[PDB]
Amino acid sequence: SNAVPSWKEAEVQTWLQQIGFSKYCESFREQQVDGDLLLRMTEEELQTDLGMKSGITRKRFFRELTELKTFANYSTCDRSNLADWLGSLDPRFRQYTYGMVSCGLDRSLLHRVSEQQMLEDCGIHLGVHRARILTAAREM
Amino acid sequence: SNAVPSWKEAEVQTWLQQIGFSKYCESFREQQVDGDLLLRMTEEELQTDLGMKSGITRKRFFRELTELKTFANYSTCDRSNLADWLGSLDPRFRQYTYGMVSCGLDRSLLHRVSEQQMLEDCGIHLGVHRARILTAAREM
Amino acid sequence: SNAVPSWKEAEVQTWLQQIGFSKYCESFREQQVDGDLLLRMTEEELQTDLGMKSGITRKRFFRELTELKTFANYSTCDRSNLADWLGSLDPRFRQYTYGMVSCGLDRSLLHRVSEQQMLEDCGIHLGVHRARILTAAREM
Amino acid sequence: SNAVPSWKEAEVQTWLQQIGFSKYCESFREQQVDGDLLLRMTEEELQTDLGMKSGITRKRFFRELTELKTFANYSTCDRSNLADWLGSLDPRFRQYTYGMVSCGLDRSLLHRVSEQQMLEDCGIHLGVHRARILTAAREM
Amino acid sequence: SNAVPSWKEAEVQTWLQQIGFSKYCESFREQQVDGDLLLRMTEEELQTDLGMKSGITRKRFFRELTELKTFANYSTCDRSNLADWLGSLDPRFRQYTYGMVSCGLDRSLLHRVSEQQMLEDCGIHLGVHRARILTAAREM
Amino acid sequence: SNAVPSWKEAEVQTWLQQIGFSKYCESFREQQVDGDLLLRMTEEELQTDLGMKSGITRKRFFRELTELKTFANYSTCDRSNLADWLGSLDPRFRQYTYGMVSCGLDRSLLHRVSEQQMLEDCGIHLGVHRARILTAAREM
Amino acid sequence: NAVPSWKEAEVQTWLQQIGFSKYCESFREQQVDGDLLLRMTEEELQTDLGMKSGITRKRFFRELTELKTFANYSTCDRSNLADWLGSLDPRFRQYTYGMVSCGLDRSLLHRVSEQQMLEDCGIHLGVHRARILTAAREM
Amino acid sequence: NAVPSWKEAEVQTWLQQIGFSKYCESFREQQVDGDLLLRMTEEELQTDLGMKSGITRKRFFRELTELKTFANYSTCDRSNLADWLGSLDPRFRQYTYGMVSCGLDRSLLHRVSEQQMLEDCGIHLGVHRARILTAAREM
Repeated sequence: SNAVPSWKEAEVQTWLQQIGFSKYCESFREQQVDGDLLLRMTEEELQTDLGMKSGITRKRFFRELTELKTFANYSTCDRSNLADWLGSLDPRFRQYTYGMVSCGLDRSLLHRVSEQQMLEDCGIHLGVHRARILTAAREM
Repeated sequence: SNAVPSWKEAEVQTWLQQIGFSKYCESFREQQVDGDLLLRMTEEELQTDLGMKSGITRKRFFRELTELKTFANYSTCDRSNLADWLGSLDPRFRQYTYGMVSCGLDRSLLHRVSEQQMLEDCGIHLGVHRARILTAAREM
Repeated sequence: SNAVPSWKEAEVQTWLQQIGFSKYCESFREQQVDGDLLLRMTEEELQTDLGMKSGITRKRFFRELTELKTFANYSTCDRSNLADWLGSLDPRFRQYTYGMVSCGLDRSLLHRVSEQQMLEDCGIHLGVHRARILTAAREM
Repeated sequence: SNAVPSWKEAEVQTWLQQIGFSKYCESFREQQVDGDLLLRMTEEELQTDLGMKSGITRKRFFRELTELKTFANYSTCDRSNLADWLGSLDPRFRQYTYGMVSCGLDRSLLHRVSEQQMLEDCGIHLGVHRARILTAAREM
Repeated sequence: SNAVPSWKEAEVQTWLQQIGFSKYCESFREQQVDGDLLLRMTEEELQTDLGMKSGITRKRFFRELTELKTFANYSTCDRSNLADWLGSLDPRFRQYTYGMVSCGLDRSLLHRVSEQQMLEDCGIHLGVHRARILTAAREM
Repeated sequence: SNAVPSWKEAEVQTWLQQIGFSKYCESFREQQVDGDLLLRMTEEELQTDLGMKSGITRKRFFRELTELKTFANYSTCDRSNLADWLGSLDPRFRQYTYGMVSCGLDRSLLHRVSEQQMLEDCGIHLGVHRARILTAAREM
Repeated sequence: NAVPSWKEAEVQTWLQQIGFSKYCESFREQQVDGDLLLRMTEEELQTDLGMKSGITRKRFFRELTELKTFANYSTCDRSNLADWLGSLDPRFRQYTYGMVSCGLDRSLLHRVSEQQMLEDCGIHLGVHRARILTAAREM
Repeated sequence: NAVPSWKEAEVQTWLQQIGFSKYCESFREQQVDGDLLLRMTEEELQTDLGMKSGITRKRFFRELTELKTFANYSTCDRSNLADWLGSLDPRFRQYTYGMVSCGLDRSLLHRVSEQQMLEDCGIHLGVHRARILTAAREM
């Protein structure tokens, strides 16, 4: 299955095993992590609520989570095809699709987005990424 | 029933079971949570006063609470139909109805509201949402 | 009786019973809470000095206290009838009467009050409320 | 006797009995509180040094102390009759007499006093009160 | 004796007895407090090094120390008769003589002294006092 | 093999032995450190997650890691040959290749990079280095 | 009298001459000589030398300030910075070693900022910094 | 004499010649060589080498400043930055390794800011930063 936003708990459990994170399978089930929560996973939630203590292990997790976000199918929630707009700018920018869609952004609104909003609301932590997406949104 | 602002404890208890939160039923009853308190629920009250320690569980709770706020009937307290003004801007903006109505806002007053008031007093935490409501309130 | 500013401990004890807060009768008795102290009640005093640990219980209390402050008779201390001026502007504003009257405000002085003074001295915590009262004070 | 500035420890003990604060008599005795210290009392001293833990009890104490300060005899230390100048402006302003006389203010010097000085040096905590005293002092 | 700057431990021990502070005699003796240290006594030194925990007791101490500083003989260290310059402005300003003389000030230098220097270096904590001394220094 | 970006855990373990850090082999294996994590290693990760407590030992580690980063094989991930651009500017600058490539920079994008981005996102901690790279990017 | 040239023995003798024999061995185990004595900080007294009492520390700096004021700095003050400070005010001579230690001289005085005098030279009294600044600029 | 090229043996010998034999085993267990010795910070001495006393650390940096001042930097300073700093003021030669480590030379000095000398080169004295900056601009 590829529609990560529509994933239930079972689909997340399978993904943890294919990425070598069987250690955290039961934790993700007692917390009832589904696709929506997995795509919005934060550094604090991994450490405190899921028991992922090592910062290096967390960095491995976000490495795999970024890979999943990059090749996910967002058609069921991305009406303006925001994913392929980010992808046409740079392939690694497709990971930010669900973050921008969760706070109600689309192609029509990109020119009104500020860099702080991309940080606080969309979860775009890399400044170089914010700078290129911000600039590309202005030249439309 | 659908008029959440008018909900008594029984309606909150039924709603908690329909969303799979029976585990927290007695906590919501000992605290005597009704519709007004449920609509004004903060993250600290869930953690401290209702025993919902997991931040992931809280995010699931606010996921269900945001959907309830979005499709609730506010006729008994929103006389200026502020809900449909928010809804016509974006369906997900309807959740902020009770927050704005609780601090005495209506359509007549929207153009005089600042973003700090929307953050501190109305509870609109997403910056993109505050910016969009501000712009629409000014075009009148 | 209804003149809360003139209430002694007996009237406060009766009011707690009528709002279902008999559980906190004994606490309000050892602290000797009368009408003046009840009208100037703060959240910190409820938590620390009266033993109201739950923030949800405190929010219910201020819900009832706001109802009492809104429909109280302030004739014994409000010489300029500031209560009905606030009330005619918005029903929710009549609760702030005792706070403004305690620091010596009246209709004659309202136009000289700043928004910070309303927060620090009168206890108007909602920014939208301060903004509306300030504007109305200037239109006279 | 009413000349609080000239009070020794005996007169303070009598006053504590007249306001129902016999519980704190011995604390005021070992700390050797006289009239000068009573008129300059701060909340931190009540809490830490006199053992008055309850914030509600402290608010009751300052209620009695403010009435004592308002109707006190300042003949022995108020050389410019600053008390009757404050009182003629507003009866509630007479409480600030000793705080202003202790740092050497008089009628001659009032126009040179800033609002920051009234807070830090004179102990006028209410902002609305500081603003009214400033305005009246400059219009002389 | 009145020339406090020349006091050794014996004169300080006697002064503590005449003001009713015999309880702290031993502390002042083991710490070897003489006249110079007594005139430069700070609140931190009383609390930490001399065991004066009560803030009310410290306020009583500085009440007596201010009385001693006011009527002291500064002939042995005040070449410009700075004491009588302060005294002619206001009698209680004479207490600040040793503080200003210790940092090398005199009448010749008064006109370039700033309000921060009077606070940090001379120990004039009352703002109203600093404002009048500043004004007098510029009118020379 | 010199292509550190493609290194697996086995290649990292071999490198630790060649630099005399066999003591930390087990830590690097339980944390599953590969080439990508090794090139992005931070001082906080060494101390907290890998047990390298001594700051002097950590400084020795970064000495060896900087040597590895300087002469590494970037053919598998450096599409614009950014390493040889940095190297032609100064040999010590080649260490920053993976940091810039990890956030997707290339020769085409260098002129749009700010000094804050080189610090927060690329990991160029030396200010003199950031200043020289920024200047060279502008002269193109 | 050449405090900058003092070895540990001279510091031990001076501690006895000012009534601080109680702290003699502490200054000995820490190997305090003239250079360290002239650069003594309050944190070093409390933590490393065991002088817990802040009042005792104030007595120490009272005696140390007298020593700094009348010391002979000829062996390290080539521009006679001590007598420049002294002509401005006798008590300003104590700051000589602090200013000489960070490489200052008369040639450099007009280029010194007040923050440099606070952080680097150790002139903590603001009134003193203001007076030295004014005199350094009028040259 | 070439401190940048010193291995652990030379550091152990230097500690003995300065009377710091007490800390020989610490410098050996931490494997301190010439490069680490020249980049020694106060935090590393206190936490990692066990030098608890702040006075002992000040004595150490006193000797380390002597070593840094008279070291031979030919093996890493091709622009002879050491003798440029030294000719400006003898105490400035210690900053050679700190500046050479971040790739600076005479050609680059005029582009260095005062903040860079603090954060990157380790020139903690403000008066020193001000003097080097001014001299670097007159070239």
